[PDB]
Amino acid sequence: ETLNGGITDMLTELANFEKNVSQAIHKYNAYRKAASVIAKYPHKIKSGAEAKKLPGVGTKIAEKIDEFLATGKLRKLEKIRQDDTSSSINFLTRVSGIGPSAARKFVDEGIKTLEDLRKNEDKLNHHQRIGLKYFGDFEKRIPREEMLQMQDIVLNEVKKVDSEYIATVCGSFRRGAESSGDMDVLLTHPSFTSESTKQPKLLHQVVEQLQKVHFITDTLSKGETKFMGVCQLPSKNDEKEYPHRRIDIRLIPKDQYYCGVLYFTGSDIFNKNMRAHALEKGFTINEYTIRPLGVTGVAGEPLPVDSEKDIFDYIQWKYREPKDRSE
DNA sequence: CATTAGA
DNA sequence: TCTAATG
Ligand SMILES: [Ca+2]
Ligand SMILES: [Ca+2]
Repeated sequence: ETLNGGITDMLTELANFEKNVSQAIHKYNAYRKAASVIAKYPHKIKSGAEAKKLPGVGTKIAEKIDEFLATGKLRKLEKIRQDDTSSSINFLTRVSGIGPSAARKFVDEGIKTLEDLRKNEDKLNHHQRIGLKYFGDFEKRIPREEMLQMQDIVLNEVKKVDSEYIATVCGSFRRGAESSGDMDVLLTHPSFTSESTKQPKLLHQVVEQLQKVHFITDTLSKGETKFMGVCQLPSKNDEKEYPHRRIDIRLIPKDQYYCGVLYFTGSDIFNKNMRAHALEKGFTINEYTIRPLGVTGVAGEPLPVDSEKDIFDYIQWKYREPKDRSE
């Protein structure tokens, strides 16, 4: 967590670059298991050779470790950090819809800047074009103060359309977090669960409402269960407009909520941790269900859920108010 | 790890 | 179809 710090962070830098600027999936996979093993070690690494004892650690990375260790740096690490093209990719990627594939592709083409991107909006796709529009706005944080304004409205139409809908703005926000990056709306209906062969319109209906009132402004992607978009808070009695925000809304089988909900509500840890317990508690939790183990090795049989409660009751824990689901 | 666009 | 990108 700290005594191993420099090694890791270097290693990740190491990894991330391989997958990113190069195509090095493996070196990249190589680096990560290392900064993985190397992270777990309980003592200080005083030498490569020492590290090298590790699993996944080799001549390759040990050599790296000594140098890192000997002098406060690493050249390979230094040259990339300097590397124009490489920087370029790490940069372009920041764009909503740009990825390592596109990244590099763009780059070989001559497009290295935010401005480059503009002169050739043609070369970009709807996702990316949008992404281009709201680069600034997408990188911003989202004050909870707004989370609530956003939350409100949405819960607002959700209701108008159909009183029988259920939404839950999950994520960090949910968890009381001062600021969030994207609003995360989960959504279900009685009329849609397990077998009931959809009703895509279930999803569609809302999206329409939302735009209809001006909450929705663009569509990154729209599927019959997963809408992916851009929203905005009605820029008040002037002098103050609201930055465009990323939003996602998703359809779900009422028979699946609570877990679903539980899950996306995190924290990443809280989950893993509760989940670990469900194992002892003779269970299994996953993004959609809760099944009870069979000593045989594994088992099935989805236990029925009406709330975050059942899931608690099942594994015999203390219901954790989302506030404190941090770990 | 599943969903969407796209080409 | 496969492949890239978000989450
Ligand atoms: Ca080894
Ligand atoms: Ca990106």
